[PDB]
Amino acid sequence: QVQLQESGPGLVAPSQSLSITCTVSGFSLTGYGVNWVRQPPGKGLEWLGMIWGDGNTDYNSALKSRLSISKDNSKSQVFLKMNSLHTDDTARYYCARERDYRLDYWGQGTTVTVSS
Amino acid sequence: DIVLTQSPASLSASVGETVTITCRASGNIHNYLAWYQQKQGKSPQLLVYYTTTLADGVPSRFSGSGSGTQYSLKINSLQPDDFGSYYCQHFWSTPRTFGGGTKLEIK
Repeated sequence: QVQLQESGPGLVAPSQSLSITCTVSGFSLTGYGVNWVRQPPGKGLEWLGMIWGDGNTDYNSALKSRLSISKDNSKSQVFLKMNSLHTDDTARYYCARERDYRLDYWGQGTTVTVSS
Repeated sequence: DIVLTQSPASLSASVGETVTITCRASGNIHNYLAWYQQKQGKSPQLLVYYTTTLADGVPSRFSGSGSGTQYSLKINSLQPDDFGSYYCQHFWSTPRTFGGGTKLEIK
């Protein structure tokens, strides 16, 4: 029992910033990576980035400029922050645990709607 | 960046049929390929990793194969529980990318 639970702001206006929290339980953030994945309504999965157990981060090439991923090992939380929202940032956002080339546990996601 | 192209985008099929879905890469991913299944209103679930290894609890009716830029997911005699979307994802260097998905619907 690995648990990943995301919480976000819901509706937000364009041009604002966004912060999503991934709270994990049952495993330590120092031994696994956490990936951020999003899914626009009716579309496929889009990889956003990840934070490794050692704190290094990797990001999607296209969005790198608007993204920041960080974590609090202490609090067991991983964060995703995005600047200058666009309406096309509307999507369900998920955090997923990584171990040896696979995302084995996923949270259920949080829907974000960019609406003025 | 390596992109993944999935084919077909949607397939209609009956319970009991055998289907094959493809994931093609725009560059060699050296077998670092995972497959996920996603049902309506749920997060994706790991099926297969490193091309052919089934995750714990996945029915053996599922089998993956491939190398280089060509990978496949075969589902032997579909069960009602198998309809949904299927996604491939590579783990070759970074960034990681997902294929566009294959929607599997009941005929």
